Amino acid sequence: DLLAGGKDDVKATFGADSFVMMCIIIAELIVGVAMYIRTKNLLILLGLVVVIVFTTVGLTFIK
Amino acid sequence: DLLAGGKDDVKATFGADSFVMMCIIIAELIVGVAMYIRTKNLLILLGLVVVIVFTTVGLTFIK
Amino acid sequence: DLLAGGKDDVKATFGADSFVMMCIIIAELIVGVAMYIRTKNLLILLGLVVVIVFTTVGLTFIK
Amino acid sequence: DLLAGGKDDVKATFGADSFVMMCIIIAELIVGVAMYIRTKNLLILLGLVVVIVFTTVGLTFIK
Amino acid sequence: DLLAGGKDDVKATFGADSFVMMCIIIAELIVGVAMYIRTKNLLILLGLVVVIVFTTVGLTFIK
Amino acid sequence: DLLAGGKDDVKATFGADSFVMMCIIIAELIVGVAMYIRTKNLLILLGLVVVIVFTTVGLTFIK
Amino acid sequence: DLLAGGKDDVKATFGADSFVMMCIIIAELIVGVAMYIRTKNLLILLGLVVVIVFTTVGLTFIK
Amino acid sequence: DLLAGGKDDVKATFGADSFVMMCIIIAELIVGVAMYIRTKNLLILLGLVVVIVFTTVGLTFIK
Amino acid sequence: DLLAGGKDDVKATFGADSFVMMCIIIAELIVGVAMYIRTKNLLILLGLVVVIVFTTVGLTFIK
Amino acid sequence: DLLAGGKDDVKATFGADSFVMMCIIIAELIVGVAMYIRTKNLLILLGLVVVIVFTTVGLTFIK
Amino acid sequence: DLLAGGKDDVKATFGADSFVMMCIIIAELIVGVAMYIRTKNLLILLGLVVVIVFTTVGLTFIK
Amino acid sequence: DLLAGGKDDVKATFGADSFVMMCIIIAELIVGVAMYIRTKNLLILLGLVVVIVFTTVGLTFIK
Amino acid sequence: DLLAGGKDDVKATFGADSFVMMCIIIAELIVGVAMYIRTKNLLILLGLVVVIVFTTVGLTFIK
Amino acid sequence: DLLAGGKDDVKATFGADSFVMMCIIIAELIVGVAMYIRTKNLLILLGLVVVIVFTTVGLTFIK
Amino acid sequence: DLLAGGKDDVKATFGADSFVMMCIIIAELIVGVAMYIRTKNLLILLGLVVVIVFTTVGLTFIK
Amino acid sequence: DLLAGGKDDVKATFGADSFVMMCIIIAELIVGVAMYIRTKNLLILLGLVVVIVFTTVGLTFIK
Amino acid sequence: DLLAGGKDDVKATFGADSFVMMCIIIAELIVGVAMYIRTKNLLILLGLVVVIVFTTVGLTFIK
Amino acid sequence: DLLAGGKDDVKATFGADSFVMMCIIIAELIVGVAMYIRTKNLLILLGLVVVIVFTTVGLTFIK
Amino acid sequence: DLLAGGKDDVKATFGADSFVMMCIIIAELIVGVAMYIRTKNLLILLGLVVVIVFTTVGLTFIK
Ligand SMILES: CCCCCCCCCCCCCCCC(=O)OC[C@H](COP(=O)(O)OC[C@@H](O)CO)OC(=O)CCCCCCCCCCCCCCC
Ligand SMILES: CCCCCCCCCCCCCCCC(=O)OC[C@H](COP(=O)(O)OC[C@@H](O)CO)OC(=O)CCCCCCCCCCCCCCC
Ligand SMILES: CCCCCCCCCCCCCCCC(=O)OC[C@H](COP(=O)(O)OC[C@@H](O)CO)OC(=O)CCCCCCCCCCCCCCC
Ligand SMILES: CCCCCCCCCCCCCCCC(=O)OC[C@H](COP(=O)(O)OC[C@@H](O)CO)OC(=O)CCCCCCCCCCCCCCC
Ligand SMILES: CCCCCCCCCCCCCCCC(=O)OC[C@H](COP(=O)(O)OC[C@@H](O)CO)OC(=O)CCCCCCCCCCCCCCC
Ligand SMILES: CCCCCCCCCCCCCCCC(=O)OC[C@H](COP(=O)(O)OC[C@@H](O)CO)OC(=O)CCCCCCCCCCCCCCC
Ligand SMILES: CCCCCCCCCCCCCCCC(=O)OC[C@H](COP(=O)(O)OC[C@@H](O)CO)OC(=O)CCCCCCCCCCCCCCC
Ligand SMILES: CCCCCCCCCCCCCCCC(=O)OC[C@H](COP(=O)(O)OC[C@@H](O)CO)OC(=O)CCCCCCCCCCCCCCC
Ligand SMILES: CCCCCCCCCCCCCCCC(=O)OC[C@H](COP(=O)(O)OC[C@@H](O)CO)OC(=O)CCCCCCCCCCCCCCC
Ligand SMILES: CCCCCCCCCCCCCCCC(=O)OC[C@H](COP(=O)(O)OC[C@@H](O)CO)OC(=O)CCCCCCCCCCCCCCC
Ligand SMILES: CCCCCCCCCCCCCCCC(=O)OC[C@H](COP(=O)(O)OC[C@@H](O)CO)OC(=O)CCCCCCCCCCCCCCC
Ligand SMILES: CCCCCCCCCCCCCCCC(=O)OC[C@H](COP(=O)(O)OC[C@@H](O)CO)OC(=O)CCCCCCCCCCCCCCC
Ligand SMILES: CCCCCCCCCCCCCCCC(=O)OC[C@H](COP(=O)(O)OC[C@@H](O)CO)OC(=O)CCCCCCCCCCCCCCC
Repeated sequence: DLLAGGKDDVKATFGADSFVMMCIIIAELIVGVAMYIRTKNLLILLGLVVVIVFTTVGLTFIK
Repeated sequence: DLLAGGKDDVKATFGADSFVMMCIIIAELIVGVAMYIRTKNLLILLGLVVVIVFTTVGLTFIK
Repeated sequence: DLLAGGKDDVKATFGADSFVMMCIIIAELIVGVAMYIRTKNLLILLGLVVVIVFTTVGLTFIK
Repeated sequence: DLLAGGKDDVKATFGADSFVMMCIIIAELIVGVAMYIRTKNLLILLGLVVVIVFTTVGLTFIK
Repeated sequence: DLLAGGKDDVKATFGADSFVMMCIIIAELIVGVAMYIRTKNLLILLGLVVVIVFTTVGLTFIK
Repeated sequence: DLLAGGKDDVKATFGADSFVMMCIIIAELIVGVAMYIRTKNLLILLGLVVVIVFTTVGLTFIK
Repeated sequence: DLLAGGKDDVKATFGADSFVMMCIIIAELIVGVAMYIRTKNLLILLGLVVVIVFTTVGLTFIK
Repeated sequence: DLLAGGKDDVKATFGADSFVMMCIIIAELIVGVAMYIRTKNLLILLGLVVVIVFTTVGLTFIK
Repeated sequence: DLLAGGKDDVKATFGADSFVMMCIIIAELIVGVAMYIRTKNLLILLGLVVVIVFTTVGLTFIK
Repeated sequence: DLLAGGKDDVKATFGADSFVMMCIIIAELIVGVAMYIRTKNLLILLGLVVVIVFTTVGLTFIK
Repeated sequence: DLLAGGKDDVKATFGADSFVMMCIIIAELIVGVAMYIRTKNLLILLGLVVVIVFTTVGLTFIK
Repeated sequence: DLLAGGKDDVKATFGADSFVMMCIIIAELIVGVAMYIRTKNLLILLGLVVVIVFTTVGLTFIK
Repeated sequence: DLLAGGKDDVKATFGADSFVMMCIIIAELIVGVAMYIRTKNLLILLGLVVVIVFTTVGLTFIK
Repeated sequence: DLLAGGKDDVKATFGADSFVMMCIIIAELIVGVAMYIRTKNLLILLGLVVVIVFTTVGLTFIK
Repeated sequence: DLLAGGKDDVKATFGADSFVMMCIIIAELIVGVAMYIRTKNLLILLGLVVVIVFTTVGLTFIK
Repeated sequence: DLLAGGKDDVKATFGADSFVMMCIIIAELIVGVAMYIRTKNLLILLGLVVVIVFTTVGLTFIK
Repeated sequence: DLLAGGKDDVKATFGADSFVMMCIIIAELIVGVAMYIRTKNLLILLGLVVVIVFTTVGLTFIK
Repeated sequence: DLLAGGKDDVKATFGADSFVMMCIIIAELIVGVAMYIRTKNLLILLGLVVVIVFTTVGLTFIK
Repeated sequence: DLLAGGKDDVKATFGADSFVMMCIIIAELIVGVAMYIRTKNLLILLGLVVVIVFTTVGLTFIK
């Protein structure tokens, strides 16, 4: 059988609605605008979108 | 014959559905996004994929 | 003649299908991914392959 | 003349095919992989080769 | 039967609400900010989170 | 029951209004401006903000 | 209660009218003109303004 | 004579049709397209060709 | 006269057609392609050639 | 006069054509290529040359 | 007068052309190359020179 | 009651105006300039300030 | 009272007109020009000025 | 009084007419022309002038 | 007095008629024509003149 | 007199017609063409000429 | 008077025409060309000149 | 009065013109050039000058 | 009263002008230069100064 195996709730800690998933997404926003202002090209504002989908489709592979 | 040879269930502890295999994959996600935001190039988001397959095809060599 | 010479089954303990050969290979996997995530270069995932062959071709020299 | 001089079979005990020569070579393998995993440089896997030849060409000097 | 087996209250000493669990968590905070200021990268502020969960899910394995 | 468990006032020593919390925040200011002047990019002045919130929301997890 | 808690006058040492706040502002001026002369663009002369306000509104968060 | 000399099948492990020769060629493809898209010049798509021939004419020097 | 002087066959172990000379050349190939893909400049593929000649003209100095 | 003075043949043991002079030169070759592959700069392949001359002109000072 | 005073030939035993002066110089050579190969910096090959002169100018102080 | 308790004048020996407090502050100056010249960054000249205040506010906790 | 307290003349040794204060200032000059020539930017020639004032206003805090 | 205080002639060693002041000025000339030829802009030939005055007005602060 | 002060002949080595002053002037000629041919504007041929006078009037400041 | 002084033939090893002088010149050729092709400017093909003369006029200073 | 004072001929060993002064100058040549080829800038070929004069004017200070 | 007080000639042994003062200065030269060649920056050749003056002005403090 | 109390002249033996105070200061010089040459940083040459003052101000506390 499995040991240490536990709980999982660790998943709920890092999961969909979380504190860490909430700060990791807000940093993408705030330094996304930063690296935009210093440059002014737009692929970087789109760089926020790839974090939205990545975390979303990423978290479903945890199970 | 073999000694110490045991159980194996140690395999079930580190195996496919596990606690340690669940945290080792979630760290790839969370520091994958990190090293992405500080840079914004995409091979690193793909760095999560190589952990998916590596652990998958790796665990089958244990036997 | 030989003394102490025994059994060998000690070979079966450390041999091909074993408990110690099973844990020594699983550590290569789990710290292989570790040193990968902290860096993200791939020669290290290949570092698992050299343990596969080394133990394999190594054990045949015991005899 | 010689005294205590004996048998030799002591040579057969520590000689080519032996129990002690079998364990002294298997330790080189198992701690060779160890010090490899903790580091990942390859001269150490080659450290097994120098034990192969050393014991081989060493035992022939006993006579 | 068991000897020395006691009390446990030792568990209550090192357990959830404790003095030692209170200082071991506050050191993570104060040297977390330290190693942040000297560097200014953020995975380290997240290093406090992994101590929160580790002690939490760790203490439940004592029993 | 608990032992060593004490006082807490240790919390009041490292808590919200404190001497150590007062110096750890003032160092962020003074080396924040330093690493700004030597570079002149602004995410670093914002590096003071993340220490404000981190200590604030951090101290509430002590209990 | 609080320990070590002291004096504060440490605040008066690093505070509004101070020696260190006087040198940290004068360095912004002298290397501000430097990086201006070697380049001749003006956002950098404005880089002195952001140090004026930052220290000003920063020091009020110490309390 | 030769010692340790073995098998070779190690050659078959890293040889023409292999697992490692299969992944080392597929990485050239996937990061070849990457460094192409970020730039859009074509010598890099040709960079896949030089890996085809190099491994091919390289493996024949092993013997 | 000479002592310990032996055999040589140690030379045949590390000599022209060998196991160790076979692996030391195959590593040049596999990490040669690696450091090529991560960069894509060609002097490194030529780095395999200098190992071919070096071992070749090197082994003849052993005698 | 001299005592213990002997033979010399010890010189023939460590001298020009020897077993130890044969292994000490072959290690320079095999770890020379090693530290080359991990780096790929060439002063190290030249590091074999300085062992050739050093042992050569060194042994003549023994007398 | 002097007693025990002897012979000297002890000087001839440890003197210029000797057995012990011959082995003490040959060890400098063989472990000089050793500590060179493991490192590859050259002050150590020069470490043989300082033994040449030291023994030479040292032995003349015996009288 | 207290024993050994003494005098204090030991405090006057290590106190505000002292010989040891005079040398411990002058070393900060002289190796402060040293580590500055070898580098030329200025947080280190400020390293003298933190010794001024530390000893000052430190000595008042002795009582 | 104070012990060990002495003389001070140690102050006169490291003080304003001294031998050590004379060499510590002359090194700033000679390696100031060095790091200038290898680069040719001028903030470094100004690096001599900050040593002039630092030692000057530093020595007055000794008392 | 002062100790170690000496001579000064150290000043005459590094002073106006000296050997080190003669080589430190001649290097400015020879690498001044170098960095000129590789570029061909003239502020760098003027870089020799700032070494003339700097050493001149610098040496007078030694006293 | 002065130490290390020597000879000067170092001046004669880098002086008016020298080997290094002869090569530093000939490089100005040969890369002067180069950067001319690739462009064909004439201020660059005049760039040789400024090296003639600079070294000439430069060398007289050595004394 | 001189010690260790030897032979010279070390000079003949690194001298005019040599193995090392033959490889050090051939590397200039092969990486000279390399850095030419990746760029296509010609001062670099001339970079081979400066190695011809440098080794030539350099070797004559050995004596 | 002086003791140990000897001979000097140690000076003749390391002096003007010597074996060690002959190898220390030839290394400057061979790694001078090396660091030139890998870069192709010329101040480094001039790096041989500063070893010529340094040893020359250095050896005269031994007396 | 004084005992053991002797001679001094020990001073003449380690003094100005000596054997040990002659070797301690020649090592500065030979490893000065070494650490120069491996790097090629010049403050290190100047490192010989600071040994000249240090021993000179140092020996005068012995009395 | 006092016994054993003597002479003092023991003070004159270890005092200001002495044999032991003369050798203890000369060792600081000779191993000061040693640890300098092996490193080449200058706080260590200053390590001689702290022995000058320490013995000086130390000896006055004997009385
Ligand atoms: C788990 C699945 C992982 C799959 C990840 C796929 C990555 C493959 C890389 C493709 C080529 C790399 C292009 C380099 C990047 C490149 O050349 O552009 C560079 C661009 C940012 O520009 P830079 O500031 O780096 O400056 C470079 C510019 O000069 C070039 O325009 O990258 C971005 O961050 C913009 C993103 C927009 C592009 C959106 C693409 C769609 C992405 C979707 C994948 C979502 C992941 C979900 C997974 C959970
Ligand atoms: C057990 C089997 C082990 C086989 C492992 C194969 C490794 C061979 C190495 C090939 C060349 C190395 C390239 C260096 C890496 C390199 O140059 O890219 C660098 C890139 C990350 O970029 P960095 O942040 O390091 O910055 C470098 C950039 O400037 C270059 O674009 O590496 C990644 O992590 C991205 C991965 C995408 C590439 C996917 C390749 C497909 C992999 C599949 C293997 C799965 C393993 C399964 C095993 C269980
Ligand atoms: C019993 C037989 C023993 C033979 C062992 C052969 C070892 C000879 C060493 C060759 C050169 C050393 C290279 C240094 C290593 C080096 O430079 O790369 C370094 C690399 C890991 O990279 P690091 O994290 O150390 O960082 C260094 C990087 O910056 C360099 O890319 O080493 C690995 O672990 C990757 C392995 C892939 C390479 C595969 C080679 C094929 C191996 C096959 C041998 C199997 C053994 C079977 C025996 C049972
Ligand atoms: C009891 C269960 C134990 C399971 C523990 C799982 C550990 C497996 C290791 C995975 C890969 C290692 C990554 C190296 C670390 C690495 O590469 O990053 C390095 C990073 C800190 O950065 P450094 O200052 O070390 O500098 C390195 C940087 O340059 C790299 O960005 O590590 C941290 O402390 C940040 C943590 C954020 C990452 C969060 C991951 C989620 C963790 C959850 C596990 C909670 C434990 C609960 C147990 C009670
Ligand atoms: C405590 C509160 C902290 C809040 C800090 C806010 C920072 C958020 C960053 C915004 C975008 C980053 C822009 C990058 C910077 C950027 O792209 O410009 C770059 C510019 C200097 O130019 P560089 O020499 O770096 O060269 C880049 C140029 O090519 C671009 O023009 O930055 C400056 O130092 C000029 C400052 C003028 C801009 C004034 C903005 C107003 C600031 C007010 C905040 C005062 C702080 C008070 C706190 C006490
Ligand atoms: C074992 C045999 C080894 C021989 C290897 C030969 C290498 C000699 C180097 C020649 C000059 C170097 C050019 C620098 C490279 C250079 O300047 O181009 C640069 C180019 C990639 O461009 P980058 O992204 O580096 O950007 C630079 C650009 O601005 C220049 O266009 O290199 C490539 O990867 C493209 C390859 C196409 C060129 C194909 C050539 C044919 C190759 C055939 C050899 C096959 C090897 C088989 C061996 C098994
Ligand atoms: C036993 C005999 C030993 C002789 C060895 C000779 C070494 C002398 C060094 C010459 C200058 C050093 C150049 C630095 C290297 C340098 O600057 O290039 C650097 C280059 C690799 O480039 P990296 O990745 O290091 O990046 C640097 C690049 O930006 C420069 O293009 O080195 C290589 O591995 C390519 C090799 C092609 C060059 C082939 C030369 C011919 C070699 C033949 C010798 C065979 C040895 C046989 C002995 C058994
Ligand atoms: C018995 C006589 C002893 C004389 C020995 C002479 C040693 C004097 C040291 C000179 C300067 C030291 C240079 C540091 C070394 C240095 O800076 O290079 C470093 C280089 C290896 O590079 P590393 O891997 O250490 O990395 C450093 C690199 O970044 C620098 O390129 O050293 C080598 O092993 C290459 C050897 C080629 C150089 C050949 C020189 C000719 C030698 C001939 C002497 C033969 C001895 C015969 C005696 C029997
Ligand atoms: C002890 C007193 C110290 C006072 C030092 C004063 C330094 C203050 C810095 C002012 C602005 C910095 C300009 C950056 C430098 C800059 O932007 O120019 C850059 C220029 C060299 O050009 P680069 O090769 O660095 O390339 C940058 C170019 O693209 C810009 O044209 O600097 C020089 O070396 C030329 C010097 C001519 C300028 C002469 C100025 C007068 C100097 C007089 C001071 C004598 C010192 C005597 C003290 C003993
Ligand atoms: C020791 C005394 C040092 C004094 C040095 C004086 C430098 C002051 C700089 C003046 C303005 C800079 C002009 C930038 C340069 C500039 O704008 O022109 C640029 C020009 C070369 O053109 P480029 O290839 O750089 O392309 C830029 C073109 O598009 C502009 O036409 O510079 C040259 O090398 C030509 C020199 C002819 C000009 C001769 C002037 C007379 C010089 C005499 C000084 C002799 C020194 C003797 C000292 C020993
Ligand atoms: C032992 C004697 C040592 C004397 C060495 C003399 C070096 C003095 C440096 C002069 C100015 C430096 C120019 C920087 C170099 C520079 O600006 O050009 C750069 C050029 C190569 O161009 P890069 O690829 O570095 O790119 C820079 C380009 O954009 C500039 O065109 O250098 C070369 O390798 C070409 C060599 C042709 C020039 C030939 C000159 C004649 C040389 C003769 C000396 C022979 C030595 C014999 C000694 C044994
Ligand atoms: C015993 C007397 C000691 C006096 C030594 C004098 C050293 C003073 C340092 C001056 C400024 C330092 C410059 C840094 C060096 C620097 O910035 O250039 C760097 C240059 C080599 O370039 P790197 O490869 O380090 O790369 C840096 C480049 O990007 C800069 O061009 O240094 C050299 O080895 C070239 C030497 C030519 C320069 C010749 C100068 C004349 C020297 C004469 C002294 C002979 C000594 C005889 C004593 C026996
Ligand atoms: C008895 C009197 C003792 C007084 C000693 C004075 C020491 C005070 C230290 C000043 C600042 C330390 C600088 C660190 C050193 C530093 O930052 O430079 C580092 C430099 C060598 O460079 P490294 O190889 O250590 O690499 C570091 C480099 O990256 C920095 O350029 O040190 C040297 O050996 C060069 C010496 C030239 C400088 C000459 C200064 C004048 C000295 C005169 C004193 C003579 C002593 C006579 C006494 C008998």
